[PDB]
Amino acid sequence: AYNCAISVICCVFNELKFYQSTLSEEMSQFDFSTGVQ
Amino acid sequence: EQRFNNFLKALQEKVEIKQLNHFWEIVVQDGITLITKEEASGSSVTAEEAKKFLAKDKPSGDTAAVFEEGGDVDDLLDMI
Repeated sequence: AYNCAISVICCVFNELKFYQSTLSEEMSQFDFSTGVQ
Repeated sequence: EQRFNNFLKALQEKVEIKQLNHFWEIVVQDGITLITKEEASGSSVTAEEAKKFLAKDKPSGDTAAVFEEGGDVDDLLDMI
């Protein structure tokens, strides 16, 4: 509850008084043929 | 004379600090006749002028309402 109160204090009460490639293509094709990423 | 002059000062400040609906406004609008000192002139007239208009207005101060645990609620109602 106090963490949620801190969160809601983060915006309201901003003041005081807080209320206390070809090679890449080839590699991909080889990986696809191998079926291993 | 001067005794009732300081009495007038005391009663005027007492009604001022008092808050009423039919407050000294009725008294003042009828208190157009000698609500202030008159024993030595000069100071008498200027004091009468000062006391006639009761002197300003400006609101300030946080958490000053009834039941302060609602004053934060009053502060709570300031975001929408």
